[PDB]
Amino acid sequence: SDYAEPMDAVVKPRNEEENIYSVPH
Amino acid sequence: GSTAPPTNQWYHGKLDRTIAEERLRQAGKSGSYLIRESDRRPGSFVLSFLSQMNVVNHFRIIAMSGDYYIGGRRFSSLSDLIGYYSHVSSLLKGEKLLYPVAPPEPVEDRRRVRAILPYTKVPDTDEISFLKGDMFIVHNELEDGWMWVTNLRTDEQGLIVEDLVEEVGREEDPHEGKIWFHGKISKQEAYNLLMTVGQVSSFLVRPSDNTPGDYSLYFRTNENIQRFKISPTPNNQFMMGGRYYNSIGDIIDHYRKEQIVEGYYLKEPVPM
Repeated sequence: SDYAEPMDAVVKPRNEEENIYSVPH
Repeated sequence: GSTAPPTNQWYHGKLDRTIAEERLRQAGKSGSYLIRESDRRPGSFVLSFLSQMNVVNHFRIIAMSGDYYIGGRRFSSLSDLIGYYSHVSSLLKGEKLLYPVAPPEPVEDRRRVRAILPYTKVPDTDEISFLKGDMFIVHNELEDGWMWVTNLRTDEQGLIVEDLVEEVGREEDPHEGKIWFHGKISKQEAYNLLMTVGQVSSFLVRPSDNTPGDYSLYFRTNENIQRFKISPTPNNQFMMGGRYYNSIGDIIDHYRKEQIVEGYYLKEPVPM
């Protein structure tokens, strides 16, 4: 159901838990 | 019903943080913004905002009931939210939404025609042959009623007569007429087609339903069908698996020469 990555994919992943979201002023 | 720009000038559909920041930095001005649906937490959204000193901030937007919530504040629509932080209150201290960044929408500026009849060229001339339904790019029209064109299915280039073609609307996707492209079928039908009519290593490409400007390459292995995301850059290229290409046709050639899945190459598009 998800997109797949090809065999030669060069995407270096980043963890969602490290992504910082912010709040408006 | 809001002071926001039209949605298609700032809504990117489903999009991850990396591509969103790439698009905002390509835009380049402080105050540039877009809204996306979270790729990792679907059903929730993100306002991505280019601030000073090349920093991009991302604000989560929660869809609760029929409304959208950000910082605990309620908005009837994403447009109302954008209007609010463009013209009513600041988003960060001393900063407001200023420049909407549009998703890379595919446009074809060249004239296109469609064959209403098949045609067999006269041999050893500049004419080209074609099938009913073939689409053409028109490069120029001569006063003999003839046109110098490229046939999108075959990529042959040459003369055809206007009496055998009709005009094509500017709205059709630029890949219409390519043998591997299906611009009207649904996701479900692409799966069904590859299972019934397609063979192993058959493939097709269609536009994404969830990300304006994206395309999906459907590929059939021995056991299942896999979908790969093709994403345009703001620089007239396409990205798949972190690799960059001048055209989707180039992606197809690449994966005819390199394995797309371990033990598989692209063979032939599913007939259309």
